[PDB]
Amino acid sequence: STVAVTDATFEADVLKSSKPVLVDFWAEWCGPCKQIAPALEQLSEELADVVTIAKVNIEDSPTTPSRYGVRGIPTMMLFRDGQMTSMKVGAMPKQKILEWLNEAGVQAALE
Repeated sequence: STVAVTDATFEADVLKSSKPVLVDFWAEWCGPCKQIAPALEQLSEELADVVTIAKVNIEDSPTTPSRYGVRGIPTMMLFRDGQMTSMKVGAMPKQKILEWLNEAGVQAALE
């Protein structure tokens, strides 16, 4: 299952994580956000012990999206050792997100 992260818990759940985190920015009023919501509960379990998948609600926790320049939702951002390394805007098939995390993982290993 996915980790629900707030402004108060973001630095402990995400920036101090010992693993890549996929942070998903959403709002209860966005439709695409509800379209990809099942896909990320599947990736949460498929990628357990490899990638944490976090959900941040931009209406309850405004500071974290402000700090990273979110302009639309869904916005998915990958974090690695406290730093934001990549992002994807808009709804996206489950397999495109895997391809993106595979290439994020390859690129991080070669730097």
